[PDB]
Amino acid sequence: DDPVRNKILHPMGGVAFSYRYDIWYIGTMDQPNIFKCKIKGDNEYRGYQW
Amino acid sequence: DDPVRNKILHPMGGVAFSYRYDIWYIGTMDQPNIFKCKIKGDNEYRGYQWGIRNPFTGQKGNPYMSFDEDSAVIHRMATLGVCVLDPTRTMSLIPAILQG
Amino acid sequence: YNTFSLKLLEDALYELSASKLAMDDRLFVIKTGERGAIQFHKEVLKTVSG
Amino acid sequence: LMGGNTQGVPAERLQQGERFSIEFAPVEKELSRKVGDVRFTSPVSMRNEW
Amino acid sequence: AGKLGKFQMLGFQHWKGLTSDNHLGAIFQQAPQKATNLMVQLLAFYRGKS
Amino acid sequence: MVISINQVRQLYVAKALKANTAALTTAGDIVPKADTAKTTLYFQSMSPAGIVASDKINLKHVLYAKATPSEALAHKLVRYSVTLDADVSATPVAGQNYILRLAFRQYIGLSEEDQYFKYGEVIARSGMTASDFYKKMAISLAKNLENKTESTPLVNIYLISAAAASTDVPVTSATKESDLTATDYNQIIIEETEQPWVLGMMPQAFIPFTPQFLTITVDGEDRLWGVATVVTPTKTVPDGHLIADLEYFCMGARGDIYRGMGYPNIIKTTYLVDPGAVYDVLDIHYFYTGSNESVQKSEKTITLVAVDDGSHTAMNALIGAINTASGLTIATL
Amino acid sequence: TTIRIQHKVAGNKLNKKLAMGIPMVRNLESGKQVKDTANMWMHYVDWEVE
Amino acid sequence: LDTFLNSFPTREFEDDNEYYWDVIGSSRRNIPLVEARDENGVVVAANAAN
Ligand SMILES: [Mg+2]
Repeated sequence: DDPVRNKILHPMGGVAFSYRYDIWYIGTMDQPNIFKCKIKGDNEYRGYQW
Repeated sequence: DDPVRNKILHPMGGVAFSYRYDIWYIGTMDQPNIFKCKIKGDNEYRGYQWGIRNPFTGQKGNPYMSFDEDSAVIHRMATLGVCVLDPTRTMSLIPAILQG
Repeated sequence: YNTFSLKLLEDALYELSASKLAMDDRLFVIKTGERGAIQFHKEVLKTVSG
Repeated sequence: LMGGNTQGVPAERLQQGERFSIEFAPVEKELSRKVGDVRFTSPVSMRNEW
Repeated sequence: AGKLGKFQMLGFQHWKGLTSDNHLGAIFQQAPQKATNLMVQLLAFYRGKS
Repeated sequence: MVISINQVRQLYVAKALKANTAALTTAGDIVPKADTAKTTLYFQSMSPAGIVASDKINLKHVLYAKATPSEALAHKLVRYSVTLDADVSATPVAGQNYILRLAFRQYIGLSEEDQYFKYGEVIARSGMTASDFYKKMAISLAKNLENKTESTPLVNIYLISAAAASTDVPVTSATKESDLTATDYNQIIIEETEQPWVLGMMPQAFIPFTPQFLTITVDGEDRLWGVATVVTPTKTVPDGHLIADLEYFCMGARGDIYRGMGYPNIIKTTYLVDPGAVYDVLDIHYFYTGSNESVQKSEKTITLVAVDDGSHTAMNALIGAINTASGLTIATL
Repeated sequence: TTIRIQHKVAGNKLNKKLAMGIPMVRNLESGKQVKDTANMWMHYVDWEVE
Repeated sequence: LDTFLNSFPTREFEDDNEYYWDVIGSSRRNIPLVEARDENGVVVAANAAN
């Protein structure tokens, strides 16, 4: 329902993204069908150029 | 529905102030949104502008006579305040007869 | 309002509750007069009649 | 145009009434230079009498 | 009677008789107070952190 | 309005164009100056207090220089045109109430999340011609919008008759059907209004809205009755209230930045922008780079504002001067 | 995928203090503004970066 | 009426001086568009190609 990111508005009120019907995890997979990928040690690099 | 102050009448029965809907708290604000304001140490004052007799206090002789006439007066004053932080947390739909 | 309608009311209260209130926070208590309670009854009746 | 688009963008979607938002700054893994920045706001006040 | 500084805005003011709040406000002795407990967070259902 | 600075901006008002540094008499008077070598450019401005001169522009470190006609700076006011859906019913059906919802997205705050809803409704009747419907609905919309219980002017209501088709008939909370006598109304127009502006405290901002409709049962099904068609705007807010605040800001780069935080102990700053006047804008970007190891650039902006008659006369002469004086080629707008 | 951010600041902002003529406010992930007691400008840029 | 009012709380002040409270609002924004130009600075009308 976020109105900031969703800009198109429906004739019937609200954002057109609220009228979106999504079925996540159809059936049952032994492992996750969707996951977030990270890397082992640290891929976060900070530096100052002053 | 007090018929004393509310003097305008609705044709479909009664006082047009009863046909009035008010949501005074749209949510919980965690802080009072409507409160009666008062001042500290400077509230109601009272005094008497009298001559020789004071029925109020019951005094018979006056050393400091305000005036000669045999009369007593009593004066009072008060300071008031009332705050509504955000009227956006208040919904009210009113009959038009009560408008202008 | 000249003619009180519950249609307009439910629209306004919902739209408001959507943008400002959680589903667990959309209870609205109305303070009114006995004649307004009757106007309310009349309209809720005209409503379910539909 | 990112995202692999090849046909372009219709003229509509590029008109007076159109609203945008910030997603991210994607960069190379080879010889990456700088991108991005941050943003701020400020509040207001209200008054009453006696 | 005159200006000493280069950016001096105030001059010496003087009055004789019955003193009013207007007097004290015109010589910068009246100020609205700040109610610090009092505060207003604009009510909205924030579809962020979602 | 606080804005983005690449690293700095500066604003000088071109209230009058003078050929010499000697003809600078009145404030606003400005002259562009550059050597015959066309190696450095600067503007001498007649300040109210005295006479100042802009930073010096190396004509080989200029990045972009462009004018603006003040028409790209007038925020256009988007106006909808509400009508009865001829596919549902070209005329009002008697026993149905036609409610209209006006959704406002930035009401008091800055976000789209801060939204606000006014309404307008009419219960139709038998033999209610469409013109009568637009009438009664216009009054209902205006009365609930322009009442004495609104902290801001949200919307403006207009009507249009088939005869004129271009003249917009005003409808406020002070209008009655006794005044709306025509019988050929075709639509309800709904604009957005310009909010209150204070020089450096409340910036130019608007409340954008969308007319949303509610359903009516025509035969046996719920159906929307209206068509919120967007048409070409015809009313704009000029540049005045926008340039003045830009000027108010860009005069802290070379002046007092407090601007009031000690009220009687303030340095009063005089401004040369008249809100209500329309200003074209010339904007030059450029940088300064060191000698041997200080090759890091220092990009700099210099803004110029000249009032705009219909003909862009003040800024077309100013440009002609700068072009002949610096060899640049800035496009006469 | 790779992501980068940058932000420039002037040295004068070091140990800099703010004259709280209006409350200094942070922007939260939700989207709500929150009043802050801090007077350092670095406090706020640090927040907006992350 | 006494009951109506006595349903509300009351807060003390120190004087009859105008008071003011702060009003913090929302942060998340969304920028509109003015126009769009092709690679040659010509503006794209709605009856135009990609
Ligand atoms: Mg209210």
